[PDB]
Amino acid sequence: MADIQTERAYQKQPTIFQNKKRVLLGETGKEKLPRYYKNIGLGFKTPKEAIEGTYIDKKCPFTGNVSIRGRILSGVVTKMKMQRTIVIRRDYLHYIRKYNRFEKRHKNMSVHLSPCFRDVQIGDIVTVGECRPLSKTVRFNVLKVTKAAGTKKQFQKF
Amino acid sequence: MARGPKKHLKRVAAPKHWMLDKLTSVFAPRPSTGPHKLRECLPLIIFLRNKLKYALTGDEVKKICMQRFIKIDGKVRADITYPAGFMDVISIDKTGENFRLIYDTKGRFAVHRITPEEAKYKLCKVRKIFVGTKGIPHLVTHDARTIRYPDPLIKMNDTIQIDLETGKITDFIKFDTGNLCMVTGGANLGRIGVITNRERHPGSFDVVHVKDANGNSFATRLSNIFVIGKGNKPWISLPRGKGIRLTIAEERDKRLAAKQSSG
Amino acid sequence: LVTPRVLQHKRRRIALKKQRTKKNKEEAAEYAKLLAKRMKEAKEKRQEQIAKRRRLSSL
Amino acid sequence: GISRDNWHKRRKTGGKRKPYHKKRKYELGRPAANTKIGPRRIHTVGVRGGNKKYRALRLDVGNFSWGSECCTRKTRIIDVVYNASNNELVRTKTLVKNCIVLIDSTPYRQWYESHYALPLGRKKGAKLTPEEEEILNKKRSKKIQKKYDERKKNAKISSLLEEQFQQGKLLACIASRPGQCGRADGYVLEGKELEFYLRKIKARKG
RNA sequence: GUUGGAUCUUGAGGGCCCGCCCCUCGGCGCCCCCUCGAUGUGUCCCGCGGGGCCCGAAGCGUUUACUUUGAAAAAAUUAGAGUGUUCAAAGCAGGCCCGAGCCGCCUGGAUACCGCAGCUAGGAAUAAUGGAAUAGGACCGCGGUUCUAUUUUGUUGGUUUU
RNA sequence: GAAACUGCGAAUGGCUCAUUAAAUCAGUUAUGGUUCCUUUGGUCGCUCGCUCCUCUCCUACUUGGAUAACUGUGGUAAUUCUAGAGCUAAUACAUGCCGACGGCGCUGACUCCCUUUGUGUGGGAUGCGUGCAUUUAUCAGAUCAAAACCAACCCGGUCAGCGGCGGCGGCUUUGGUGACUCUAGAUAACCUCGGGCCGAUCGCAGCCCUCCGUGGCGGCGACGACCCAUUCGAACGUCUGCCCUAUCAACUUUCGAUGGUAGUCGCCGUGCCUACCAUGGUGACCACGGGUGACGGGGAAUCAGGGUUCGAUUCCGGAGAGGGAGCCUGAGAAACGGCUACCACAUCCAAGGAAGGCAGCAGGCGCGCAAAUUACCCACUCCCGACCCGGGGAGGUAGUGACG
Repeated sequence: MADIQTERAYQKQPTIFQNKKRVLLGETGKEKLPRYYKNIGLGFKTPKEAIEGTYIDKKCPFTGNVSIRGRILSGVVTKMKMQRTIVIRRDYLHYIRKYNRFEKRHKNMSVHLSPCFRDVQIGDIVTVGECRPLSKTVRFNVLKVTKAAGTKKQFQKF
Repeated sequence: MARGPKKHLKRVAAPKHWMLDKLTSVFAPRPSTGPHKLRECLPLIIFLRNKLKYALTGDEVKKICMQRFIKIDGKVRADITYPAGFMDVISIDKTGENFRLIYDTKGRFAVHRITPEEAKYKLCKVRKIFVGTKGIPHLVTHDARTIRYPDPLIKMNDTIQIDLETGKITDFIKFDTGNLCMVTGGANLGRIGVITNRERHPGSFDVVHVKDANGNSFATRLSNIFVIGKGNKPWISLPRGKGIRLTIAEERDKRLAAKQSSG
Repeated sequence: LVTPRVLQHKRRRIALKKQRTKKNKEEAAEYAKLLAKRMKEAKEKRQEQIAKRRRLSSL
Repeated sequence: GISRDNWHKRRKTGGKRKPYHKKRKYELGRPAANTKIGPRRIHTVGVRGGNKKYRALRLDVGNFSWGSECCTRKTRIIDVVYNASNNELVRTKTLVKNCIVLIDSTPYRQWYESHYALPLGRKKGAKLTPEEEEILNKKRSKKIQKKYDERKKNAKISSLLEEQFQQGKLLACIASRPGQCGRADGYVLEGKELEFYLRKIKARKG
């Protein structure tokens, strides 16, 4: 995917490095050195995008060094604006016993969106998982972007 | 503030199952640092002078300890508030009496005399089994005893006869279905029973469905299950109050029937 | 000052060290026997498993 | 004193947090090492929770590894040619992690020629004249044949490496914090990465 | 913001109660291995113990809230059990047998409660929720074309398949 | 055995609720993001011999030299003030040793045999690397189903090789977690210098000498040191919950507001801080702003039920010790019965200076409608220490006490 020569510093993945041996020239990779991928478990599989990647993101749990442990939550994408982050609105029920009905409440949470998820848009249902604080607001990372009925474009003829 | 850890613990804030009084004393004994966590411990003092009643002052308790007539786990202690725990054996060398601590299903620490044959060893469940530094393996028991070069087929939740004469592994018992367990802590405190099924859930917290001897079925977390040997093969006897589970009505019938019928 | 107590203490220090070295050797050697004997019964299972995989593949 | 907390600054909402307690010893957040190039001094520092952390003040040697031959040699680091964290760091000659430094060519080349018993090519006229020739001749009388069978496709090494030898210095990247570790250790630049850094060095200048 | 129409299938036993209808397990079976009876690296009763595949069963089909069972769930308090503080506020005690060598016997300090949310699990009514329209989902239904990963022809390399 | 040095406590205890409005805090979760004295359990000879300086590096029957207490002379209006001289200890301080006689790889003077050599089997003195930790780099961390041939070459049945190999087959070798480039292994080094480590310590007693004082060794326990686990914790992270206000409707970054990337820094995550680069983040589901005798919980009072009201106050968590700011010691403190500065307060003064913090226990003043002994004791209950032994306004005990 996206090059790591776009910035001003070249990167590598841990224990993936050039041996160029006796033979002349490279590496000088043809994919910028072997792309290492690994699973994260809990009913998720690494997608094509991780393997295809070479990106400078490392907050991805399929190519990074981040570990996903804790609660797994779901939310709907309320905003996509700038790169590598999205805002999800997480609906929950707050229980009131005192009145004999109870009220919906919500919170918006900024959450990192890896470049291991592309062809994504607003309105998408997304499954996020807990992680160590990546940045000041962002505690979480998108593990899977689901598509899912109730959303349609599923009645087709192409 | 709070500039460091407390070195005191007040009474009426100590764990219930130690069987201390309410407000008639303003300070509880408090366990020392040791191999077990302070919630589940039983300070030596409470056993020595509140259950076996060999002292009526604290001055005496210190003087008792300095005699060094008390070994705990075959080794010679002199600590006034020793942090004994589950299946820790106390050895009085002046009288030849060995007592072990195991829960009643009432939830009170039992005074449970055992023979010196059964006080040779105790069964300790592995907490971690560790590939240590320079590729030497070790097992680590719940009571924080690290034994090097352990048997090379063991796996997690096995029990291990630790010997207290000589240390080290003195065989082992393999973890399998239907093994005897005592379920410790929670609402299932001091109940004994088999297994039946251990349900596995990926990610944190795995529950183990237990069936007790009576035939009451319940689940608890794996953490709350302690393996105490091989199925239908005890290595220490049942304590007082059944040690299985008894109803409040049955318990009342026992309490009134035995009282004013002894002596 | 070196005196007979000091000499005795020096001999205790080396003695304990000597004892500890020989202890490690014995445990390691005994462990090796246990590990090696186990092989014959345990690890020979592997031949059976490799062989049966070919029987299964046939049909 | 110098500070490091999450209970200050602005909220997501645009609000402002109001303090939780008064500054404490744990929050300490000591000023920078500011280690540069010059004669080696390192100091042991007492830090929180016990333990010892090295504070380097001036470094000039590192242990730089040739990652395609799996050998590391201790060499001089004479200057910072490029740093991608800030351009000023290069100009001030402050050593930080990921500084692109210049190390001697000669020990790595000397190791390879001796070890494989055949020279890569000719680095320089001066280099050739007293030895390089010696190595080529061999001290094997006897076991000449053994070297020839053993070493196939040598009398050479990779193009990028050979080019750097000609320069008389090799580009290398600092892979450790020079101020916390007290080590300015790193790996020699090679293949794609070297090409990219040369492009950056050329781009920035002029 | 709140609220919202109608509409989808589950006969025996005993005098209701039970399972059903318009593959990680268990196992009807099929094929494999130590084989279990025809047999003693091994079958044709079978997957029974470990397997694979795959039915009554079951993730089944698309989600839940709800409700239901568990755990996790401070002690004191509090409700409240046991207990004869002379009653009682309270306390967690106590009661016996022996002359005082009985070198003594023995009962206790129950149980209940957890804003929420989360965890586990049974139900599928209720309220939402699910899809195939200029076609799509199921069953190795099959072909021509191309790719890549590793088993294997002892080992390792090349070519060609599967 | 006064003292003094050494080590440890002094961060705990006790007190009060001013401060703070998702902050504190509660419950539920996390550390795979990290630190942890001590206790408890393992870890205690070695440089694996610099191819033994460590047989010469030969101080091992043990190295070096200085302070207290002490002795003497003293200074200061005043200080828990302190100078100088004469000594002089170590489990204080800085060093360094006895030791593998059987460590370990390729380079390699080379040397032996069979196809001359070429090509192949072998084994090698001369060097340098052979404890762990630290820091760097690479490899490793095997892991799934069958065939026909050809090129290299292991064996077995033959021989179109002639088991030197061409024609048929054949055995086919790694620790965990749901999940880490995890654990562990291999290679090549690096250094920490006064500035990683591997005992120059002591108290009790029991031994034996091809033989007489030496050198070797067995038990009990003391203390220190290294590494890992443990225990008491700590600092941050998840989720869900708090009062009133719109005569508070838009808010957040020019002194970062949110995010990407890279680094500095920190016990460690992180705009923590900074470069560069993006233009975000949040609100009618009440944000933002303002108010608050606003500490939080467990809990308390009254209510048929529903509810309403209370919570500084015997227990748990957090917070502060006149206000601010900074720091030292130590595993842990931004500490008032530690320190340093300033500010507000107060004190001594000989006028040069010097010492201080009752929201500790009593007590006093002030305040008010409102609240007690300037008492006695460590015996209980526990805490601390080198320890049964000592010290404790922790805490107990009485006195005051028509809250009730």
